[PDB]
Amino acid sequence: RFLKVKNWETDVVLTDTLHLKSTLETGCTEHICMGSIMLPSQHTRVATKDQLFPLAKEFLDQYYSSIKRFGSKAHMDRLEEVNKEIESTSTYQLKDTELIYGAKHAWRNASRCVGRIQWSKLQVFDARDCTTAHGMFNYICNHVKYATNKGNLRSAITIFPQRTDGKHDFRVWNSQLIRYAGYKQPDGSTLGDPANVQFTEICIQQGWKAPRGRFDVLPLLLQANGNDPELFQIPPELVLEVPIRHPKFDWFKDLGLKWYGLPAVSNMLLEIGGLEFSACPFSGWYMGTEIGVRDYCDNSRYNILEEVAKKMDLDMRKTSSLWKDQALVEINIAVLYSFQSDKVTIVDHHSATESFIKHMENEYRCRGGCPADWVWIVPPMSGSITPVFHQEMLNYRLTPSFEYQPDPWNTHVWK
Ligand code: HEM
Ligand SMILES: Cc1cc(N)nc(-c2cc(CN3CC(F)(F)C3)cc(F)c2F)c1
Ligand SMILES: C[C@H](O)[C@H](O)[C@H]1CNc2nc(N)[nH]c(=O)c2N1
Ligand SMILES: [Zn+2]
Repeated sequence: RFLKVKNWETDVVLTDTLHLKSTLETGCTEHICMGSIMLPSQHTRVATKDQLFPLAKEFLDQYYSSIKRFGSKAHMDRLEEVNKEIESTSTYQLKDTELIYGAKHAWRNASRCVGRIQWSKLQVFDARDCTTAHGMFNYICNHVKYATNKGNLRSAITIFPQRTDGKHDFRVWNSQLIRYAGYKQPDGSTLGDPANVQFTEICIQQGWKAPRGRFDVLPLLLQANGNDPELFQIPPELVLEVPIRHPKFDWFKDLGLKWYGLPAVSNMLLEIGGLEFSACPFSGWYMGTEIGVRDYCDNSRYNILEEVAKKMDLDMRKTSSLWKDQALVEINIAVLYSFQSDKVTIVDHHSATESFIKHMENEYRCRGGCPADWVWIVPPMSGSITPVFHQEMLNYRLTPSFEYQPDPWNTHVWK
């Protein structure tokens, strides 16, 4: 009940006691491990007034513990204040300070995130006064421009009004603020990003005018207060894109690949002291492999191993020539080199995983643990030559937290 994790590259052991403060469930049992189930039944998000105060008290207790005024008079009055408000309105409203804390610690607790070394450097944009889809558009544009910061990217989150009844939900329908369109072709194949083929069509059904190419930045589909969502084009001067060149292969430019600088998840739900924030887009900067391995090389994504290997003139007949592997290294050297040559913030999978081991050390020292999801923390290439491969990690669910949630078009009582 005071568990040990080992590193088998360094023989370093750390003792995890933080997992005792865990509340939520993982999906595993004593007899079955679900650690490679992608969206486990637990990781996805109406809630009543009785359940709300334990969640508020728990959250408030750790917040005041963090400002080193645990259980003071200022704490007990805020406990009374929120109890009374959950009497009156059967819900409550976070202080600005409580919101910034909750948000930072949702990131801090995000066990699948390898970049958490940065968890306290988070800009929080309180959008809880927003009322309209145009309001959201404005807030999201300010977010993009701030977080991008001319390529010196900055981490940020924008928190739209919390869920109330459940039928008046603020939702960004985009999975990520900036994504390329997916167009299936009349001959069955797919242009652009096959991940977004459904979403790309949803936008056209609401009226989008597609410039049917590859890297067409999708418009925003913003749903305010449960109302049918509305289309908005992010000013192109706000969407920073990196053309991908290699530092050796000049035919690499003719591949005509590019990516956006800003990774900005918009479809998750932020949970703070039992309050549910259905629209909470958050952004950092990219680890190279996200674009160069997954985005470019997943069979279900751009799938460029085929044509990259061609132009390298590779032994493509035999599986064991490792032509896929060789082509995949070049692709991620190019992604990295291109972002850096433009002063656009990006991190290589070696630097990021080393920082995470450093982050784990700090969490196990000044916090007693660090929830970590090995399946997700290990990079999708060169796994064992990064230090996280050899690092035992205890996964467990802490709160505040980012949670998955259904795609809004499966759940939105429409009109
Ligand atoms: C600062 C630079 C950051 C880097 C380099 C980074 C890195 C990553 C990577 C590589 C992933 C895996 C993504 C995937 O495989 O799809 C991830 C996931 C995630 N990131 Fe971070 N991240 C950063 C900032 C942030 C911020 C600012 C937040 C929120 C405030 C955040 C929250 C999350 C969450 C919740 C996930 C997991 C999503 C899921 O469970 O599917 N990250 N991050
Ligand atoms: C803040 C941040 C930094 C960074 N480097 N990456 C991401 C990032 C996260 C995800 C997770 N998504 C939720 C899902 F499970 F649906 C897949 C998907 C992406 F495409 C990303 F770019 C986010
Ligand atoms: C089956 C498995 O759970 C699924 O492919 C996961 C594996 N690990 C991952 N790790 C990260 N970082 N991102 C992912 O999308 C996935 N996908
Ligand atoms: Zn397990």
